[PDB]
Amino acid sequence: QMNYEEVIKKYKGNENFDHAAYDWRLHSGVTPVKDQKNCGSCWAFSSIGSVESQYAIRKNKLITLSEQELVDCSFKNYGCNGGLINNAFEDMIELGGICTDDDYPYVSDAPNLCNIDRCTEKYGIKNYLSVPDNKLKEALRFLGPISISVAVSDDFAFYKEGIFDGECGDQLNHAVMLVGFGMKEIVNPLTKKGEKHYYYIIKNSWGQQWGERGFINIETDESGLMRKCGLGTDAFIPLIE
Amino acid sequence: MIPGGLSEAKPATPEIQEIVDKVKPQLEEKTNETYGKLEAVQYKTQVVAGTNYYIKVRAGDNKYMHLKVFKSLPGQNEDLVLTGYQVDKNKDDELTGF
Ligand code: NA
Ligand code: NA
Ligand code: NA
Ligand code: NA
Ligand code: NA
Ligand code: NA
Ligand code: NA
Repeated sequence: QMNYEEVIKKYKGNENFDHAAYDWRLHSGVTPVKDQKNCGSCWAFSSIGSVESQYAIRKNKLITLSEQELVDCSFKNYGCNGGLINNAFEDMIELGGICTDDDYPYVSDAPNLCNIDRCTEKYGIKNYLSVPDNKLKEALRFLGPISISVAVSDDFAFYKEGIFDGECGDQLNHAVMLVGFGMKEIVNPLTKKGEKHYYYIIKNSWGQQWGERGFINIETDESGLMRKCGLGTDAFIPLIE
Repeated sequence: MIPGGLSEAKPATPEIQEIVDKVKPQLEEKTNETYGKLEAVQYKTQVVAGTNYYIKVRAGDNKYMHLKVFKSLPGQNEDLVLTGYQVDKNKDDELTGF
């Protein structure tokens, strides 16, 4: 219901951008990774993760919200077997809020209920936003991380340390959060040139200790549209302000 | 086109992809019968925090069914169990979901 058209006036419209490197994991914003096991709730995970980040940057509150709350109280979304990231923020804007990960649990592939009276804490948003297919780095910093998607495959899931210069999935079927960007200094095996291997630090809603704690970084560029595995596409960010 | 969820009707696999017939030791819990290596027909897939397959089977009176046989991550390596069974189905009842 609100967009980028008048949101960069309050952060960086009249300013400059380090087109290289900014991990929001390292600047008091990124919250502990949470797992979803065998019940598709990636969308709901990224929703609460992004709201966690917003609170964590402003008043610096390491509060964590729940993901089964938006698996049972998903009105215009589907549920624990699929769902969209943007129409969860709107259900959250009308209902009133999500209950903390203690005040309301996640049980993965298991039937569960919804009560919006298992909490007394007022945790909600006022507007959400969409970021274009290119400003994933430009709007990652002054606005905050972006609930994005990635093409999931066995290649994407090879969870070692490195820049992901590999293949991807055949459909945009997994929601994640873009949590930063960076650069690396490697050399060519012929002329030992410092190949500038920039990347996107991308989180996984799987919450596993997947590679870099649950953050596989993928090969991207100084600008941000070469993004492989559809790194972006359906990119959404909430705003408590 | 939606994040980590309902896929589309997938036809079938090549000669190898034998998640179809791992039913023999895993129906033993509650769907145990002489129903061994149940006859699967059409397939589908899903993603959560790992691989989540789907198989439409036949069982009993040639009565069809659906199977939430879900795979996962390689802590050890390969693992899959029917995280839900439902044997009141037909070929038309395919692999709706949930
Ligand atoms: Na809009
Ligand atoms: Na190379
Ligand atoms: Na391009
Ligand atoms: Na698009
Ligand atoms: Na396989
Ligand atoms: Na008969
Ligand atoms: Na059919």
